[PDB]
Amino acid sequence: RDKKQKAYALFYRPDVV
Amino acid sequence: EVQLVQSGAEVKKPGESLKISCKGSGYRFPSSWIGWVRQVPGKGLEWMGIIYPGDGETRYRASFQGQVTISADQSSNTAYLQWSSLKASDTAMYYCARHGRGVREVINAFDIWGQGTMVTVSSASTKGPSVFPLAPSSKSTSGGTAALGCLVKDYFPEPVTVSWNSGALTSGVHTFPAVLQSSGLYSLSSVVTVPSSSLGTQTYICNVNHKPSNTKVDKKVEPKSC
Amino acid sequence: YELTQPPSVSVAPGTTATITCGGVDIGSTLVHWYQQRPGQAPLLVIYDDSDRPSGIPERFSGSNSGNMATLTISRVEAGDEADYYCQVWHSTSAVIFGGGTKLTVLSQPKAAPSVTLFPPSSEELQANKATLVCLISDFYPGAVTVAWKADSSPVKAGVETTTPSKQSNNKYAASSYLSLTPEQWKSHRSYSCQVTHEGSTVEKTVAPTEC
Repeated sequence: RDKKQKAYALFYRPDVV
Repeated sequence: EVQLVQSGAEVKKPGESLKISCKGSGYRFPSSWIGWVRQVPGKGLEWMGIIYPGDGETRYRASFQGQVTISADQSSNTAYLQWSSLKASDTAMYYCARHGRGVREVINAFDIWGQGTMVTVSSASTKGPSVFPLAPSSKSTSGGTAALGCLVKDYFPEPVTVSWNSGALTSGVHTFPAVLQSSGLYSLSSVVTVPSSSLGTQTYICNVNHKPSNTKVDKKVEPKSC
Repeated sequence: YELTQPPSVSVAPGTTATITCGGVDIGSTLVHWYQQRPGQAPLLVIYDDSDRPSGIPERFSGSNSGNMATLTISRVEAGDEADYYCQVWHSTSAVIFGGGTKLTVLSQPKAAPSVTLFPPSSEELQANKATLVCLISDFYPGAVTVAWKADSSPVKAGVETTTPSKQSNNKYAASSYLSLTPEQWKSHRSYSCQVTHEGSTVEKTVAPTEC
């Protein structure tokens, strides 16, 4: 398991404008 | 240079509305979260909400749902925090901060902070202080040293100046910062530590000046008859 | 969900400062640490547990595990004294900061506070308000916890405590005001100010003496 990505998942957003 | 610039200080009354702004510079504005953090003077940081301007996604702490509104405008690179009906308890500093979008190529934390916007919400009008004598007691004396002072209570706005014996007495004099009571009025105290044996010979007077209200008081502090 | 930090921590120069952040299974998520100086916006000093931003010196480092995260400043310098906050992203809608910790880098020997408690004067009683004034002087580091007691019962309403400020002799001072109604001052038996500093406490009580 990847702790960093598990954490990032809570607030991930794509590169949109 | 990456930077967040917030709007100037705000002095409002209860029931009024407000909208403070944070402008980003030096980076691609839509591709980073901007969060708002509240800090009451002298207290800890409290997180309120966060917004991704790219798609406008907005999250709020459950306490603040319906109390504030967070928004963003990409054409102007600006995030906003707004109150509909301000209340005294909203007095605080407010910071905006950039947070990564959950990718390794960026820092996924509040890596940049604006300088902050101070919001002061009070229905207080100009009022003069009341000066009360904090007299030295028999329990106060320890090792020949006694503490005596003056209480400058219920004044608005700041600042008030305090001296002792028209500026003659400097040693042992300490004037504390003011406290904001629930009434929106300010209160502080000035204290002096003096030889207990001098309570009989030396007379002590505190000179309080509140210029905003044009108030000048001279209060004598003396031992109680007990 | 709360993050538990110690209100204050003091260490000697050139030694290692450690600030601890406690949270339920906090070791499962990432912990960040921010430094804040009086009158200035926070500054990210550590992110993702142990990462340093480019400008931060190598003396700062972080750890996280179980129910405990830690910020460590090796060879601590005077310039490092400031407030420090831990922070995590617990739930989707909840980002949580710790209570904050005041870090002092010892520049003088520790000093316990001296306390003076003033009861209301006849004048203030006459004006239908009353204020108990607790004055705290000559203590280092500059951090104290005030607690007001009504006959051993803790009371928190109508309490206003000052932020510690320094004196001419380079020690700290502070004040705490308990505002009460004359009805309460006469109807109750005694009031007390309890000052906690570096784990020790000094308590002083007053009563409406009939004089």
